[PDB]
Amino acid sequence: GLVKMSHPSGDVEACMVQVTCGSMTLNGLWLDNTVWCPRHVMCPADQLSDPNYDALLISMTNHSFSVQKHIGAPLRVVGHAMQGTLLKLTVDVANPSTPAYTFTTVKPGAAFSVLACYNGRPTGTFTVVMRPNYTIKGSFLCGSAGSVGYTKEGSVINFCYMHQMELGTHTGSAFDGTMYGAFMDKQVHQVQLTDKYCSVNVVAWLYAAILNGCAWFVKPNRTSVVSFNEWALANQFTEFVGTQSVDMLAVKTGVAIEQLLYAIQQLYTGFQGKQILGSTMLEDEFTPEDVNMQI
Amino acid sequence: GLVKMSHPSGDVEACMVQVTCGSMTLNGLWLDNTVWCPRHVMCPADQLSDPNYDALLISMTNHSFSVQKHIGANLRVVGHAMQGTLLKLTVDVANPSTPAYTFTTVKPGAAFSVLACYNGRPTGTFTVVMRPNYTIKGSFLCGSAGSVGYTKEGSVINFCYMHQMELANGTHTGSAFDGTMYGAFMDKQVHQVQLTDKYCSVNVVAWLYAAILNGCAWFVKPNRTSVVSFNEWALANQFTEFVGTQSVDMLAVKTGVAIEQLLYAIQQLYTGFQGKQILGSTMLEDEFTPEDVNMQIM
Repeated sequence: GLVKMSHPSGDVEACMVQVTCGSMTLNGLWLDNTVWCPRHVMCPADQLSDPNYDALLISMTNHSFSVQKHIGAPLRVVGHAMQGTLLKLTVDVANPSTPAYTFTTVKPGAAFSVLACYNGRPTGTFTVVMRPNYTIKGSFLCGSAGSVGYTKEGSVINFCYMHQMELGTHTGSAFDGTMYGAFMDKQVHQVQLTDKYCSVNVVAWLYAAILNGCAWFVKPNRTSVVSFNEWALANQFTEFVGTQSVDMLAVKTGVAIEQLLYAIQQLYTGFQGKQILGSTMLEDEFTPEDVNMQI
Repeated sequence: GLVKMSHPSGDVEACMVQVTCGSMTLNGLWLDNTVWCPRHVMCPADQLSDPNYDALLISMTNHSFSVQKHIGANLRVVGHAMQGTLLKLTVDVANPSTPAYTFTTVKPGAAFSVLACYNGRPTGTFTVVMRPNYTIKGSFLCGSAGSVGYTKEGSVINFCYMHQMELANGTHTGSAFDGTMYGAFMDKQVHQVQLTDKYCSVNVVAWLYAAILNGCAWFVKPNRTSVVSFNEWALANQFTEFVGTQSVDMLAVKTGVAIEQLLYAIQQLYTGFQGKQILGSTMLEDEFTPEDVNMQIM
């Protein structure tokens, strides 16, 4: 069946620390001699509504930050810099459990695993998709700022997300410092763009339905990619872009992408009765790589 | 929002090994000086249709078993014993990363975390609920036999599942670490009838409670069905017996709606939502527990 699958979180658990500055504490990511954490740890919650982060960074010394590791084996800060919405702290011990890793920005529709932590303590893991409005729908209580999202290729962890703020709608930074969707890290109200169904994932989900013998929705009728995308612009679906993973499902089932593009337009009008792989709505948080891997 | 949430798996990853017996290999779990694995590792491929686990265990010398740790920091096997559907292997090195743990059997409706592995290498983690027919809806591929399921209370790992087999389309069963298969399924490649599934009543109650908290209470009526009367109704309408918990009680407190009211609602909603919806669904959800709702909607 189709389960929400995350990467095993051991490699990332061994990198979580608690970062403290003033009365603010949160989670941080310890890679080699660097500890990454959200920069709003420097902001007293009284002034979190409008901070001047550069003035905040001037007023700080390496003594303004403390870093603690709770899990596993149990840091002095000798450097501090700011990189967009992240603090980049330098510590005097290299994390002896740093995994091979990269930094890459994920795109809307793509899935990654999240290690929710509190006070440097990993508490749970789940998978989210980067929404078209550059938010994610996960579970983030008070104190999970600095929790980390990632994918894994071979032995290489791709760190792609550090949690920053709740707008059950959440957003955060890539490890280059830039916020997903350009949201500001200040507790002012800000308007998010409209969310959309991720069309390539709905299509992968329907292929999964077909591979499990649930194909009542397949008709001979087709709509072209060109025409679907023109329809998508008016109905809050993303632009459909085919990939090799999608092609593999079309080959295995013998059902063409265009047949599913047409069925989406009908199923969006409403499921009739009637159910698909358990649910009464379209599912867009399983990727073609998900479906290929699991089925 | 309500999301499927697993425990961090690091503690359990550090315990996974690969166990080999002749031609066959699967995952094992390494705690102190013991390695647990499914006993069908002793049975050759062609002979699995029906094996005799005493004839197989007799033919076993200690070098019949080979154990490898691939993750982080080779283990010599010095004793072997069978317990239920599991093998209990003794090795001469104690796992220096053994966590505090227990061996508790889970009941239907309860949720736990699975660490899927292949040839001793973790590949993925997810969470399932034990179904009332003692199966689980997971994702296991070839080489995942011996993957381990667990909950975590504090820093204690409660190991509750070791994967044994695939039944019908994507339905799985395994054993508790006392050796007993969930639902008395048998570790032989023979057709096996599984009982019909049911809705997990206490989890449906949890989800209705999650509805009330997030604005959605159109189903709450003054009417009330008692537990004991719901359980007789459940016996005829594919629902499990309801058993309250302190967890459910805390939901009843912060919503002001009584368990019995939601038990009535379930009796009504079961026949149909009547062109209404609850959390954008038109079917009952029974895969979030009271504990799930409590910790995620606090």
